[PDB]
Amino acid sequence: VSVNLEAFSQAISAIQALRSSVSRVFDCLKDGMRNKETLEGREKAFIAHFQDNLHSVNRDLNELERLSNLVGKLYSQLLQAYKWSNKLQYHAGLASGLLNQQSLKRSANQMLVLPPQYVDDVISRIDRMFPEMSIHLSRPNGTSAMLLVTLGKVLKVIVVMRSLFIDRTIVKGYNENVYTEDGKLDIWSKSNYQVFQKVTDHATTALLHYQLPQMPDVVVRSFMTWLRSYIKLFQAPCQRCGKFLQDGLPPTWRDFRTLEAFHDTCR
Amino acid sequence: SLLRPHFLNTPDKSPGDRLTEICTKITDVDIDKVMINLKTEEFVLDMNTLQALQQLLQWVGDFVLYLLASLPNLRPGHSFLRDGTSLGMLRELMVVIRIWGLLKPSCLPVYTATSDTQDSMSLLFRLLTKLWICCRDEGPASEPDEALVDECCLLPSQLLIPSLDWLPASDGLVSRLQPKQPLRLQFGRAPPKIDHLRRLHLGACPTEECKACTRCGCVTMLKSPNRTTAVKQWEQRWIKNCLCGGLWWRVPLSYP
Ligand SMILES: [Zn+2]
Ligand SMILES: [Zn+2]
Repeated sequence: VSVNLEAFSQAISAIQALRSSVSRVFDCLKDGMRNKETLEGREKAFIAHFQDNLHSVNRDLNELERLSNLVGKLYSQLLQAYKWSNKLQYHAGLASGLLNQQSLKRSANQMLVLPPQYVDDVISRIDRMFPEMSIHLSRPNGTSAMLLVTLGKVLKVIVVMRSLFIDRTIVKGYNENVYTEDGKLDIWSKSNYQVFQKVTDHATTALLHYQLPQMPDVVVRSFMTWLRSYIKLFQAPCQRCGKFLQDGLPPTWRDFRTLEAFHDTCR
Repeated sequence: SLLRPHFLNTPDKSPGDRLTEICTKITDVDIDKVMINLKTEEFVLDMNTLQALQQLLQWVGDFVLYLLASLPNLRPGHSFLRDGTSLGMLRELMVVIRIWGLLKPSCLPVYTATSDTQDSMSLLFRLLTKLWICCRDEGPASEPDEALVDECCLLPSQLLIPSLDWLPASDGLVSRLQPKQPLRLQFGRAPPKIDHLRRLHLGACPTEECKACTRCGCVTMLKSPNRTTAVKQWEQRWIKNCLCGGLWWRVPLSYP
């Protein structure tokens, strides 16, 4: 497992540090006291350097002992290709991140139509991960798919798509009846509580925020990733004021790209 | 000069001359056989100055070892390999070092030996006698035989040849000058640190202040380190001059 890899590389650097620090002790003692103007000042400098070197040796030995407490347990062509594959994969990950952070594309111009089967395959692929979210697709009105995403015992989100691109979302509480009299989805309602109206507003900013132009799978996957973080409503405190309640509201803002809780008044 | 004979046996020869006669007639390769015939109750000191002589005896042993290891190869020792008189002097000092080591073992030079069943002083004395018998011949100029060459090739294996400081650290102008070209100097601009006379290793940046000789360039620290244990027979020779003759001249501290 990877923790053994990290502990072994850690303890490798611990041995190298121990050896170099012992040699540094004996090298600084080889040179002897320097001059340093004031006699009192030169004595102080020599004593301080020797003490620091000894302390560093002790720290390195202690760290090696701590890793010891925590440690657990033609053919060359294949390994060369394996190493070069991992190298290319990591290199490409870094270069792709650096380049798509800073794109120079200004306009798409130079000089939506999808089978519903594809939408069902995509959304079932999202439903297979996140075992606490269940997504139930239905199409009461044409090709525009409507999704009920239940989330723990916490949320019921009604997502109204339009050609495999999220359009509207409505977040209601668990007990709340999301069905009309006839058992269809109540696409147009609100949720009787202050908290879930705030989370509808935050979800509309979430669907306005996660916008790739072309590829919509990253959009729906990232929206569900962000939505999954709301399972710690009523349990997470705000990361600005520490408390749970500002004006009788839990922290309704799970921040994009770092899913942390905030009261929206604490931005 | 230091050995004061406690009683005069075989008079009309001072113990320097008795030692030189005995070391020049006894050509034995062992150090014990030379040391036996030398009246060794005469070679006695008070075991205080005898201990304080440690650094000069260290230079003697280190120079002998450097010279013998330098034999297989123009270097800082090339003249001494063929001078019979200086090798005789080095023999005599090794014999009196052996006697003084038997009186007190702390006066001896130290050699980092790559073996523990070794008598390093006797090894160097064996090689020194075998080199010196080459040159103590009358009208000789005997080139050294191959047995000595391979034995002195084995010396870096058996002991570690340390390093040595060679005195004329040349900053004199006369080597630097040329006819028809004058040096244009500024005042005060001036276009492994040892004390060369008492063989003490100063640090990287030395804390105690120093004199420098104005001709050779040797450095000594200004006041003696231990005023109680000081071999004043050696320190009081160089009060007014260096050994080369030039004057002392106080050097300023670095303060880096
Ligand atoms: Zn807050
Ligand atoms: Zn001089």
